[PDB]
Amino acid sequence: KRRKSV
Amino acid sequence: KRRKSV
Amino acid sequence: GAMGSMERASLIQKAKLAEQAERYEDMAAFMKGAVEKGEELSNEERNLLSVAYKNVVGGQRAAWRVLSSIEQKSNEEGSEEKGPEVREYREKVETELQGVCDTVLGLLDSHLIKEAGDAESRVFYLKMKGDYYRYLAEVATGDDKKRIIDSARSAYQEAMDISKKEMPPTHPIRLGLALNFSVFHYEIANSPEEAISLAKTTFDEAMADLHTLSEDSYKDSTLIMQLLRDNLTLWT
Amino acid sequence: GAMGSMERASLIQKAKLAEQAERYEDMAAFMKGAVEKGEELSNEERNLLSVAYKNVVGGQRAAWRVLSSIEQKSNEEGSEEKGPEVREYREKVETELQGVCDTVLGLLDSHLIKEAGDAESRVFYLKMKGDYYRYLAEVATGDDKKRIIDSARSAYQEAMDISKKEMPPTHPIRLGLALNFSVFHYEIANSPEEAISLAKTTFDEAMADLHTLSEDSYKDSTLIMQLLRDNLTLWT
Ligand SMILES: COC[C@H]1CC[C@@H]2/C1=C\[C@]1(C)C(=C(C(C)C)C[C@@H]1O)[C@@H](O)[C@H](O)[C@@H]2C
Ligand SMILES: COC[C@H]1CC[C@@H]2/C1=C\[C@]1(C)C(=C(C(C)C)C[C@@H]1O)[C@@H](O)[C@H](O)[C@@H]2C
Ligand SMILES: [Mg+2]
Ligand SMILES: [Mg+2]
Ligand SMILES: [Mg+2]
Ligand SMILES: [Mg+2]
Ligand SMILES: [Mg+2]
Ligand SMILES: [Mg+2]
Repeated sequence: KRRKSV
Repeated sequence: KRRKSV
Repeated sequence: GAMGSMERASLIQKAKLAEQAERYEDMAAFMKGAVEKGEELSNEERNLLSVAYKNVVGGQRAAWRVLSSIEQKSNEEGSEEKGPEVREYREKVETELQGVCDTVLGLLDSHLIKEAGDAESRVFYLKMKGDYYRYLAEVATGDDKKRIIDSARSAYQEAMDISKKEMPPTHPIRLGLALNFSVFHYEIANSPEEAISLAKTTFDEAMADLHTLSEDSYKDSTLIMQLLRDNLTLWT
Repeated sequence: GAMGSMERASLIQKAKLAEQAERYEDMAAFMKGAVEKGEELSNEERNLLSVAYKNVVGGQRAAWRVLSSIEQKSNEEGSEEKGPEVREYREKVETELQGVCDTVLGLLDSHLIKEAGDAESRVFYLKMKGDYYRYLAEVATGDDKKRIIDSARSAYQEAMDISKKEMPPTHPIRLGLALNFSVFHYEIANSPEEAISLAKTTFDEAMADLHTLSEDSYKDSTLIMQLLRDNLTLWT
């Protein structure tokens, strides 16, 4: 759903 | 698991 | 002081936004500013006040319990001495928690309780006064612990007595008060029997009054009655 | 200033406790105090610093997006004028968010970056510098928005160049930098093609290096590679 960042 | 309060 | 220059209605509007944003510290400060306007709160404003502090203090309590458990494990036979940090940091969290409880109890005493003449407002505020003395009791260990507990007990008891005279057995505030007073019995006053009897009698009396309700009131009351049932299941 | 009188090791010990308690604001203040001791951070301390601010700022970003969406809906044709509160409260949250980003960027510039000579420290700090300029860019609307974006780009680019020369394609920091730089391309610099190419090339180069790893390193790298894959799936 929401793009991933880390 | 943990008793309920409100 | 800090919300002194904002309109009451603006602080209310902002508390609702902060709720939506899950910014409960903000929500709580906005509602404190709204109470400090000196006017009585409506039903919906009382709910905003209680949800804001409930969430703030609920986060502090959970943190304090994580830290208390660590602290206790460090005091066990065979544990390596890791110095004072756990105890210091638990004390910091604990002090901030006590400050929140004192602030809520301060708003109640100045001057929400004394101007609350309807059952639904007065029982609501006395329940909150019992809750915040109860959160105080959860962390109390000194000379005043008995007085803290009895202040929780007394506030819940006056709320119970008014709710029994003035509200139907199914009223959500009556039901939530009894749920919390029964938790107080169970884990603060070391009276698990009273805790169980109160939750049982409360549940049973609510059941027999369900028939008087609309479908929406039914939903509201049974939601709380399930929390009473969950506790009875856990405790028996 | 505020953590000036606490031992470095105590602040570290307390950051780890605050993490356990999910008290990320506390965790972040403890790690700020630890950085301000002036000594370089170890690998594990860099991770504590980054997790603390990541969580603090991640809560503010989520709140800002809830509030920005409300604000935008209030500016739609046919909406009732509800005055300035939504915009005021969004601006408050936004200002606090910018303050956190400025504080992290301040720690990086004074003096983490300049003393970081190993690849793993220097790429880690430059990635964080790109991240915090990126969070700045997410809320920027004025005269400096282009410069903010380019500061994010430049920091990510120098991190990329060092990571490509000095680290294996599977290194978690190299992988996390590329994930975030690809997000920057996609939603900040309006370059979805660059975003996709970067995530794809990064994933593919990591795949071909998996064979060099132990089982634990394998686990660490594939965990990040999946986040690259999740983005490619969403974006294509
Ligand atoms: C002072 O103690 C307030 C506490 C007593 C029971 C319940 C309370 C709080 C909030 C505001 C509500 C619920 C739910 C049961 C929906 C959880 C919310 O925290 C209201 O909807 C209920 O009508 C009711 C007032
Ligand atoms: C500066 O950007 C740091 C960011 C780049 C990738 C990843 C980062 C943060 C943290 C500390 C880790 C993970 C997971 C992948 C476990 C999420 C955590 O936030 C570390 O375990 C990784 O080794 C690695 C350093
Ligand atoms: Mg006015
Ligand atoms: Mg030993
Ligand atoms: Mg009155
Ligand atoms: Mg020292
Ligand atoms: Mg209209
Ligand atoms: Mg060095």
